[PDB]
Amino acid sequence: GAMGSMERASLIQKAKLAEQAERYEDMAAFMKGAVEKGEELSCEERNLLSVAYKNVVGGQRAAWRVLSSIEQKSNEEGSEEKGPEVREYREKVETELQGVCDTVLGLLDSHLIKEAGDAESRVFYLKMKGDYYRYLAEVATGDDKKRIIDSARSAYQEAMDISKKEMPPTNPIRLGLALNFSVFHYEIANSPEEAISLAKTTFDEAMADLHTLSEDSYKDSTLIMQLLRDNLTLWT
Amino acid sequence: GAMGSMERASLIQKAKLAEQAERYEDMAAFMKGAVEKGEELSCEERNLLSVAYKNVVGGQRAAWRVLSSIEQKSNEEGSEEKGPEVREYREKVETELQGVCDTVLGLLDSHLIKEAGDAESRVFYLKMKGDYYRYLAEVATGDDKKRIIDSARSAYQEAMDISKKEMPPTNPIRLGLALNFSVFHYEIANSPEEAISLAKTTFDEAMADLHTLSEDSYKDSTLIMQLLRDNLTLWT
Amino acid sequence: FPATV
Amino acid sequence: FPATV
Ligand SMILES: *CC(=O)N1CCC2(CC1)CC(CNC(=O)C1(Nc3ccc(Cl)cc3)CCOCC1)C2
Ligand SMILES: *CC(=O)N1CCC2(CC1)CC(CNC(=O)C1(Nc3ccc(Cl)cc3)CCOCC1)C2
Ligand SMILES: [Mg+2]
Ligand SMILES: [Mg+2]
Ligand SMILES: [Mg+2]
Ligand SMILES: [Mg+2]
Ligand SMILES: [Mg+2]
Ligand SMILES: [Mg+2]
Repeated sequence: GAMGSMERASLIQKAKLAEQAERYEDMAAFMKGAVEKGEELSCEERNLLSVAYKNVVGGQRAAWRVLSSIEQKSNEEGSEEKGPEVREYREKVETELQGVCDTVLGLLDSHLIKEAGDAESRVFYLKMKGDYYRYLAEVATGDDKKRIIDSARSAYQEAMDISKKEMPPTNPIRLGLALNFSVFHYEIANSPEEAISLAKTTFDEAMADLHTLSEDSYKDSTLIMQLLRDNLTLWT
Repeated sequence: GAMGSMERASLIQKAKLAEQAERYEDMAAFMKGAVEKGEELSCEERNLLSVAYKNVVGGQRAAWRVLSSIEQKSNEEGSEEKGPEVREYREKVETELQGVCDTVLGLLDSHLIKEAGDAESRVFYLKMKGDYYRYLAEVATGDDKKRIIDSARSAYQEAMDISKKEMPPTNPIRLGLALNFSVFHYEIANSPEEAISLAKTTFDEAMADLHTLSEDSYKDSTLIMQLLRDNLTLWT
Repeated sequence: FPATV
Repeated sequence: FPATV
């Protein structure tokens, strides 16, 4: 890889600079290079990796949704035939999105997950695996769609099982995982009741554990709890 | 070029889709491909070209400013030595920015300007030439800095001369050219009085010609007049 | 669209 | 920074 010649520490330094400059593609390339050094990532480093790729794929997803909407309107009754261009460009953006997802999943599989022994690292990586299979699922229309959905479900489920055993109900990683798995249920698995149940139970169990926290931990946990409440409000 | 196999009309169609999806890099690549077909551009096509590259380089400039600021702070008294990384990454972004500028200038020189015979097309392209030399000037520190600044000035000046002879004082292209040349004077040429004089004279001459316009033309012209006033307010 | 982190 | 178009 093109980052092979750069020091791990320099790659991390530059990822931070890229974040400040809102250069998320660069940020992702630097973090990829860092991961490929083969050493485990710290908490802060894991965050840099996730931030970088979340922003890159987030932009791709937004673009894909715009194009998909235009494409769907083109195939409505009375719509004038404008040729293959809308499909082609949606496919281009889709292929790019899929490439990014495959890249992240690749890093997780080679070899971040297998070396992650602590609850916080293993849950975070499995959450990421769930997320990037969920993004693949959003654009999937073929033979492997069900298997993609199951790959997301399986990753989220393992993360859930570990998080329930090893982390307090207010742990931001546990909360973020639950938030996202709940969205998976609602948007991907056609299981809105599972989504609502998970969001509510997660919220209520966290509420009950807030008394144990410092002011700073309270702020962290309640921020994500509000997102759970936001989704519940949207869905009920 | 990679767009060599795609129809001119399809490239234009996709540039419009890219704009809707806020995919300005794609938009620029499509418009580059369109230009390289060798046919003159229409008014709408010229706008698509300018929008695409303005957004791409605009993002680069914002990033470069963030990095340059961090770099300047690193070289202040008492600042801890963090190594070559800040300079390296600023240089990376700079080199990319310069590449985009060279690409646009290349298109203008081969062969958009030489075939632009109408006032509106020739002024618009020369304005662009001024702009992309101005962006080069923003990052220039070497032997050729003065020549870069002069290349910008020369392009803006020719555009000014044509616009004064061939276009009404309210013409949005004439107004936009004047706006930008005024900023060139203030930010690049160390000539704030020239900048203020140009902004004021342009504003006042446009005001006097507003009576000749339709409602829609009035809206177009006054929008850019407000930008002139905004700059004057900033500078006085 | 719903919130995710 | 000043306005340009
Ligand atoms: C120890 C470890 O692995 N960590 C990585 C994950 C954390 C804790 C440390 C850093 C991240 C901070 N982010 C947020 O608080 C927040 N986004 C996320 C993102 C992902 C997860 Cl799993 C939780 C929270 C910032 C944006 O608002 C929501 C919270 C947690
Ligand atoms: C005929 C021709 O060559 N045209 C190209 C330039 C125009 C007119 C047609 C299209 C563009 C529309 N843009 C704006 O009105 C505005 N930005 C610009 C950009 C560049 C110039 Cl030279 C003028 C105005 C949109 C954003 O707000 C400012 C006006 C003019
Ligand atoms: Mg080393
Ligand atoms: Mg496809
Ligand atoms: Mg349950
Ligand atoms: Mg053809
Ligand atoms: Mg340089
Ligand atoms: Mg004068």
